[PDB]
Amino acid sequence: GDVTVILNNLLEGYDNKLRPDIGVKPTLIHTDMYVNSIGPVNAINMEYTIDIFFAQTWYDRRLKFNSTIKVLRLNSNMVGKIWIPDTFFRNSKKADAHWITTPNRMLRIWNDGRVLYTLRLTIDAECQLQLHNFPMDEHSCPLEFSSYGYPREEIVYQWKRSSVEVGDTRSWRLYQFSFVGLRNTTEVVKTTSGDYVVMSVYFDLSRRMGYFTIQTYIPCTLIVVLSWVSFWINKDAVPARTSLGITTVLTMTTLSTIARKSLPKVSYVTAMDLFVSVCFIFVFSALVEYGTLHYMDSYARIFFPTAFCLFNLVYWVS
Amino acid sequence: PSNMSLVKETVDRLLKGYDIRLRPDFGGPPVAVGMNIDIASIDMVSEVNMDYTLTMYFQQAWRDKRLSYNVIPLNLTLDNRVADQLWVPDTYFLNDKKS
Amino acid sequence: YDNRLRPGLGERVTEVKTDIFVTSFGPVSDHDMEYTIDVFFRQSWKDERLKFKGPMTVLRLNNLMASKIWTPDTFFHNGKKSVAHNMTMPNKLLRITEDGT
Ligand SMILES: *[C@@H]1O[C@H](CO)[C@@H](O[C@@H]2O[C@H](CO)[C@@H](O[C@@H]3O[C@H](CO[C@H]4O[C@H](CO)[C@@H](O)[C@H](O[C@H]5O[C@H](CO)[C@@H](O)[C@H](O)[C@@H]5O)[C@@H]4O)[C@@H](O)[C@H](O[C@H]4O[C@H](CO)[C@@H](O)[C@H](O)[C@@H]4O[C@H]4O[C@H](CO)[C@@H](O)[C@H](O)[C@@H]4O)[C@@H]3O)[C@H](O)[C@H]2NC(C)=O)[C@H](O)[C@H]1NC(C)=O
Ligand SMILES: *[C@@H]1O[C@H](CO)[C@@H](O[C@@H]2O[C@H](CO)[C@@H](O[C@@H]3O[C@H](CO[C@H]4O[C@H](CO)[C@@H](O)[C@H](O)[C@@H]4O)[C@@H](O)[C@H](O[C@H]4O[C@H](CO)[C@@H](O)[C@H](O)[C@@H]4O)[C@@H]3O)[C@H](O)[C@H]2NC(C)=O)[C@H](O)[C@H]1NC(C)=O
Ligand SMILES: *[C@@H]1O[C@H](CO)[C@@H](O[C@@H]2O[C@H](CO)[C@@H](O[C@@H]3O[C@H](CO)[C@@H](O)[C@H](O)[C@@H]3O)[C@H](O)[C@H]2NC(C)=O)[C@H](O)[C@H]1NC(C)=O
Ligand SMILES: *[C@@H]1O[C@H](CO)[C@@H](O)[C@H](O)[C@H]1NC(C)=O
Ligand SMILES: CCCCCCCCCCCC
Ligand SMILES: CCCCCCCCCCCC
Ligand SMILES: CCCCCCCC
Ligand SMILES: CCCCCCCC
Ligand SMILES: CCCCCCCC
Ligand SMILES: CCCCCCCC
Repeated sequence: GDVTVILNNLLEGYDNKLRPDIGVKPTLIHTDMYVNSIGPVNAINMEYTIDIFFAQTWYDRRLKFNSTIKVLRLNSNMVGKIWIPDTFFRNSKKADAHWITTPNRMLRIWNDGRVLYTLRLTIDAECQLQLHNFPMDEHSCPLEFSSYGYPREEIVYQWKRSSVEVGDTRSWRLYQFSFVGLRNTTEVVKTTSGDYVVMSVYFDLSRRMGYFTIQTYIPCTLIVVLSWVSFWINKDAVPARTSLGITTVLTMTTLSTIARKSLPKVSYVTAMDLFVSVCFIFVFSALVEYGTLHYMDSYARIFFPTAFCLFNLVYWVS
Repeated sequence: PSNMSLVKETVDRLLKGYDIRLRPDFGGPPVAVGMNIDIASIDMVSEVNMDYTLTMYFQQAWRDKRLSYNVIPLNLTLDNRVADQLWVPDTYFLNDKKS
Repeated sequence: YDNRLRPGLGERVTEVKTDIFVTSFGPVSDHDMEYTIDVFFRQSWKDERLKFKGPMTVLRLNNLMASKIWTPDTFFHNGKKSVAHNMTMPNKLLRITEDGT
């Protein structure tokens, strides 16, 4: 055919080991992403999964051909034959391409020398969550990438006009959070091996507390009420009051641990931790209220509901 | 385009008649391999498994008179796939369980 | 034969007739919002280059010939970490009919 001869010519005397314009000028690469889906955010392990169609294009004067054909649209077969930039993701804990049924790669070459090269990737990027106020925390999870070996004098990156074509967010596995928006940057990070141009995409994710309310707060709120009904119970019923008190405080301990279990092992008190601890004070004080009562009931009936609802007023507005 | 052609002859010259099986200065003084690390992260210290996971930019430099060129005045950074055609140290981490 | 160019390039549209036989509909993981399904993913197309005539009308071959010839680059838009089975050999079949199918 007339297309097989073109491909033979392009790879004839083609050095796959040398970048375009080596020793002449830096190679400008225009990147572009279609975020297929932002997968589950793993707050415990401080990571998230993102599936993208990472497309990057550049000029390669070696791969220029003149004919009636405007573009050579090819499969993954030709990817290993030509020079491809060594883009890697700086904060990827683990990533993999897709290979079923065949390698999910695409390659297109125009007459002038343009190369479009896109591939499907599942990136388990690293997002350093700061859960000081949880589960109301909001995060800006990045995704950095750059050439692993080529410094700023050899590979320059740049966002195309269509920065990031975020897909339909309805089908995303993002349950905890909501995709607020995206933001891109471009800056030169200095390292021991040279100066490298880095391009990072920031995804802004806002937590939803609906699950944690039914999961954590509502059980925590309801158990605290069980302490209050101790007051309406007669003081003379010593086993009844202690039964309610010890049962109420002890199950509060289990709720704190299982609620604390959802969080990772971070050495600082979080907002969820603050709520359970205050609820711990009420249940403990309610038990201690009867301890002094046997050794006042009406005041507890008023102060305890007021303090908790007032405490919630201060907490939720914050 | 002279550099593109000139650089191609240089890199082609080096890898021609290059024996990956023999280290630099084989049958001679030891080759001094300098090492340099940049820890990217320490993911998790696990007491249950008695191990920690560390991500690093493990870098090591050494001299190889076979790969010495002087025609072009610049440092050639090549495709990572060239590493399969060059002798590199057989460095291993005696502690690593899964890397 | 050029493995890189699809059949009928520049003159036709390559029509791939596909079909699925679900050997077993795997479990559904509501936690991950995904499901597993084991299939015999059959796809057939016409390739004039692979046209022969001999003692036999269909050449029943193994996976080795598949990598030597052009096959569609089908992928699953909503797929997540599929595996093509390899035990004992690549679980694939190729059959070239004399007409080129
Ligand atoms: C230490 O040992 C380990 C083994 O325990 C080695 O790891 C193996 O390395 C080889 C060589 O790099 C890998 O083979 C390559 O696999 C490619 C696809 O692999 C996918 O499937 C396998 C299962 O079969 C998975 O294991 C892979 O996932 C794992 O690896 C990836 C990285 O590759 C990780 O990111 C994952 O997390 C997993 O850990 C993958 O899912 C395969 O495409 C490739 O074959 C192409 O390239 C060769 C190169 O010459 C060509 O000969 C061949 O024809 C193919 O080329 C076609 O396709 C490319 C694709 O673009 C085109 O560009 C070409 O033009 C052409 O069309 C190769 O077979 C192997 O997968 C991997 N893992 C194993 C065996 O478990 C380590 O390398 C080794 N060394 C060190 C330092 O660790
Ligand atoms: C190809 O790659 C080489 C090596 O990467 C480059 O050579 C380097 O070029 C830079 C630019 O000038 C050099 O920078 C400075 O060089 C000083 C000279 O030191 C020489 O003397 C001893 C040898 O015994 C060593 O220190 C060194 O290897 C040199 O041989 C250094 O003294 C400087 O040190 C400090 O400078 C400032 C101080 O504030 C710090 O910022 C530095 O980090 C460092 O601590 C400095 O290094 C560099 O030394 C050169 N290295 C070598 C090995 O030659 C080529 O330029 C490059 N070619 C290109 C890009 O075309
Ligand atoms: C992702 O990064 C790209 C690259 O920076 C952003 O697009 C770029 O935005 C700048 C700033 O607006 C553009 O320059 C400006 O153009 C306007 C319109 O011509 C002009 O009025 C200004 O004076 C300035 O020159 C730049 O052209 C544009 N990139 C391209 C290729 O045109 C993009 O906004 C980023 N995505 C975000 C922030 O979501
Ligand atoms: C390719 O052909 C066109 C016209 O057919 C011509 O203008 C152009 O210079 C040619 N390019 C080459 C030979 O690199
Ligand atoms: C299970 C939780 C027990 C109560 C924790 C008391 C320590 C103080 C926590 C609040 C500090 C702001
Ligand atoms: C007793 C109070 C319970 C409900 C508190 C809700 C507060 C909403 C704050 C909204 C931001 C101003
Ligand atoms: C010292 C712990 C509290 C015990 C109850 C005391 C009531 C006066
Ligand atoms: C006698 C007063 C009892 C408490 C009034 C209701 C407060 C929730
Ligand atoms: C806790 C509110 C119901 C009881 C209020 C009336 C008590 C006399
Ligand atoms: C949003 C859950 C808390 C609601 C306030 C409960 C105070 C008694």
